[PDB]
Amino acid sequence: QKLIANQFNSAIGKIQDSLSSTPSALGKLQDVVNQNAQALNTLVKQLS
Amino acid sequence: LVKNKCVNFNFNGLTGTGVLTESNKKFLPFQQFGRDIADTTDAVRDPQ
Repeated sequence: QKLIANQFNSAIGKIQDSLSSTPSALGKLQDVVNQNAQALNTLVKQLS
Repeated sequence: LVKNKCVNFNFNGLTGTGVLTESNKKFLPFQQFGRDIADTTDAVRDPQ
């Protein structure tokens, strides 16, 4: 139980490092932000 | 000239409708108009 608890606690610690050091992890959500911003910017530019 | 209040302006035949305000936009001496991404005139030099 102490081994399993320590492995869980250590693996939960690695999540913060993994997300912080990997910009391509959040890239699936950042692409939702980027696509909808790019679609509105294209719609505004088309008024010129 | 009326500022900070919504007005139906016309500068040198450039008709529009908006709130005019003073601005920090550093127009170079040759420039009379400034344009937005949508080509809408975004600032004007007052001709008087």
